[PDB]
Amino acid sequence: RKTLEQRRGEYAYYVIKEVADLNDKQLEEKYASLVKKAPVMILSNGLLQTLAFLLAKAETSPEKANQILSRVNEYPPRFIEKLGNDKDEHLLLYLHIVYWLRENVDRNIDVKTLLSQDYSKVLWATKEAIALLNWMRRFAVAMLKE
Repeated sequence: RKTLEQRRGEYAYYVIKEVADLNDKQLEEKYASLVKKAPVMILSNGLLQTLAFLLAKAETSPEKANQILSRVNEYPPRFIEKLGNDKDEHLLLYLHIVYWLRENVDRNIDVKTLLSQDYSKVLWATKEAIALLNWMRRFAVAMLKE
């Protein structure tokens, strides 16, 4: 696990395992369904709109999301425990995607920065997101249910 691909797989494995380990059937079914659509959502609508949509659906701001991410300091990263009693599957996915992008593409990436960044950085961030979500989708089919 040293190449980008291997690290994408390992990370996808752990975030999906966390959902499985929560033992919350509702959060698991909704999340599994959403992550399976994510890659197609980005391909057809783009990254910015998909991430904006996740925050909109979660009634959350990129500021609040970054505050949560700032607390994710260990590996494997623990996201679910960072949320409140209400585990929003849209915010969760948002966190999964942005954390990975900030870690492997640009630490400043988020819905608002993506409005100004050059075309090459957006393309890059978009291709990474797709590669990430493909793995996450594969693992959800392998580990989650609906």
